[PDB]
Amino acid sequence: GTILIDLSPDDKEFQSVEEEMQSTVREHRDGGHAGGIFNRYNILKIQKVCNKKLWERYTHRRKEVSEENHNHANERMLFHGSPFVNAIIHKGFDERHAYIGGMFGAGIYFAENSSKSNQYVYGIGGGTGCPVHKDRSCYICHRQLLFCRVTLGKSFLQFSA
Amino acid sequence: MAHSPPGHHSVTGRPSVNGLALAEYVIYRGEQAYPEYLITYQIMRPE
Ligand SMILES: O=c1cc(-c2ccccc2)oc2ccc(F)cc12
Ligand SMILES: [Zn+2]
Repeated sequence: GTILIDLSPDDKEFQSVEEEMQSTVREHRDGGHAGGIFNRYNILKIQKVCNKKLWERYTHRRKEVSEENHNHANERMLFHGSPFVNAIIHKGFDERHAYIGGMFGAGIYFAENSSKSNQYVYGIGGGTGCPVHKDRSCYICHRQLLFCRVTLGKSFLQFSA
Repeated sequence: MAHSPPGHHSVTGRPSVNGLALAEYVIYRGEQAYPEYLITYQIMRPE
């Protein structure tokens, strides 16, 4: 049921999404090991992901959270990078997209820094890098990230290194 | 998949050493996120 609509680079919506992507790049403590060495991206395409069923599934849960948190969904737009991005956009997020070994337990992880999510596009720690060149810092191969609507509700605050 | 701490719907990881890091977040229910945009890109080699 999923259809992808291409946004024109002239569209304000392409432009605000690109700006979020570009402006939240940072340097990482691994000196680029997992995700490569870069300060910015070449954005090739931005598509709107449209699926009625997955959307209604999202807004149904959003209303439940909202109603348990004084009518505040605490909704954010956050990045997610994953080898499973094609399954995600067609079938939705589920437990197969979870990071079992993550710092805050077995759940689905999102980042405000696009460059943090970029570290997971080819797997945990960048895996073995791009399929074609086995290069975690490949400048040739096309990568994909998701920019996601995420309901946080009441969030447990973990101070952490 | 684990559970949110009791009385919570998510976890926020606040950065406490790397002063430039932004926050990271975890949800424990797939229905709490919608993949709104698919962004295709290349990282760029710095000059
Ligand atoms: O975007 C992320 C994807 C993933 C991810 C982890 C395991 C499997 C698939 C994706 O981990 C992250 C961890 C912290 C973070 F801030 C963001 C991510
Ligand atoms: Zn490559």
